[PDB]
Amino acid sequence: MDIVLTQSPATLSVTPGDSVSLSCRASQSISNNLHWYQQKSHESPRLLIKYASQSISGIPSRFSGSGSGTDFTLSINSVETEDFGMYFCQQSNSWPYTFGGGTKLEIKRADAAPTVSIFPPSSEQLTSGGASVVCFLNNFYPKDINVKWKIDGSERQNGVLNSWTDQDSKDSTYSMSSTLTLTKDEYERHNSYTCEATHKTSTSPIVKSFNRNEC
Amino acid sequence: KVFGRCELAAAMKRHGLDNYRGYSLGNWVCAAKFESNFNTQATNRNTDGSTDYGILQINSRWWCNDGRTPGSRNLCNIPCSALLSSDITASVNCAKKIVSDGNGMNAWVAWRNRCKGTDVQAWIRGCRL
Amino acid sequence: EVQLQESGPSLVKPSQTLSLTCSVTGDSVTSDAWSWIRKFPGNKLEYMGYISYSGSTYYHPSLKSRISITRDTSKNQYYLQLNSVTTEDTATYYCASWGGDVWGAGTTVTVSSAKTTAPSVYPLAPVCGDTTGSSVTLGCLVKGYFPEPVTLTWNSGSLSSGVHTFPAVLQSDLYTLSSSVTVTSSTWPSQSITCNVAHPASSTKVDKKI
Repeated sequence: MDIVLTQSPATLSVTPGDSVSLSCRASQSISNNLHWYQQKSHESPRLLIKYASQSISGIPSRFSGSGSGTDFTLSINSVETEDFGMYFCQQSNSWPYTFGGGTKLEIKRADAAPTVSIFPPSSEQLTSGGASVVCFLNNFYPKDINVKWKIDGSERQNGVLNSWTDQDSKDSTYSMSSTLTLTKDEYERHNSYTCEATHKTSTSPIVKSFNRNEC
Repeated sequence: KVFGRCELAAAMKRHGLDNYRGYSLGNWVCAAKFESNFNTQATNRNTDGSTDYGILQINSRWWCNDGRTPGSRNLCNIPCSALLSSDITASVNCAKKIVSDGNGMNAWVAWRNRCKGTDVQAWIRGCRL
Repeated sequence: EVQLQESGPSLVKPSQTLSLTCSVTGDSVTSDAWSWIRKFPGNKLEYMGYISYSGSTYYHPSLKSRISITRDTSKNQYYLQLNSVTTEDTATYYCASWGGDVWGAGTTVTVSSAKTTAPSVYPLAPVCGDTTGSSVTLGCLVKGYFPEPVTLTWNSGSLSSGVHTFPAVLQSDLYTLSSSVTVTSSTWPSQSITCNVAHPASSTKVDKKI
């Protein structure tokens, strides 16, 4: 079939100054026809290494590649502050050209517990017949976090939409907002609404909740 | 430099030409042989002001720039001199770009005439690569 | 010196045709082979196909049927045509040289049958205006607008610290975005805090005091 490129790890968190090695494996041998691209947020992809290990005039020397056949590696000798973002490999050995799923280079920093806030539906939205319950989980680290909604003690999954910010440029933390949307009728049929956050900064989840019966 | 047949095939393999876009290694060994006898410094002028350079006799009117060829397109974005190196890196890269066109290796007339449709695997047959 | 730039309808309806243009400047379009590459929502890249320096073409098999790539030697531009689109063709499209040494800034093409729709702006405030810690966070939910984008500010810009405005998500064919702002408890409700939302496509701007 088409050649599949598998990149690992999915994400990598390092401190500027450290060195890293990114992996890309092809489902079939492609000799040296593997290329490495970098793509920073809000920017188009940039070619860093061509044909597995050839350097591109104009690309910083800290970037180098190795391997052949089905195993390739992109190395960054002392990652620099401007090196964070996505890294993709791509093969040109057989048509169609295909890309790996990419590896994300993120900045390492001290763990931080999220600041959780929950909000009930506004009076205006309820008047229009809708009911969104919003929960903000701000400035946490690392990025992995689980958010579970519960209505009257029952986990709720339908109606939930989440949005995640990119690693914060100000302090390298992450933030996300989880919104549970119901109709006004559904909302008024229940009492306790809970936003529960499970993060590495604590064994016990952070719980933010409110009841309709009061307030 | 003048490559040995097997020496060149090993190099061409290292440079990823074997099975590149459906062309076994033999095809490239055979083409080099008939185009330049494995000579990286080979050149040949043509009626127009163009010249064929390197182990694969790549034309200077469409593929490389020698700063003195009328109607140069420099499709390979490379100085023709890079195609005369003992290091075949550049000649291979450009060959890959040429063969990536619709008509593939049919770009090398010498390939069609003496390699196309033959048991090209014979050219790497015997090599310990 | 060679530079690329994509342009074309940012909005295509299901079953219709997606058309994009790539203008080549600094050099001739006949001076290289060129490609179209698209990026789907989860960092999924797809090499759609390329057109050679000769005009011949190579199309990704998954698309071979809906795709067409052409060039115009007089205007030094090449094009992408993609028929019978569906919501799945929503992505950021980029044009690049075959060599991958030059790339356009890329342009987003969204496939949807939604009609322009002003958003509903909802205030996010704690249950029964209950302030707790030393600080308090308020919010603004911008719901059901189309197409993107909207511009959100707090107190007409005078409140810029402690703000988190999240990427919009598609909800029932329309977009929904939220924004949080955190201030000291001595700040709110003592001082008024207002959410300002502008949606150019619908000629709308609304202020919502929290």
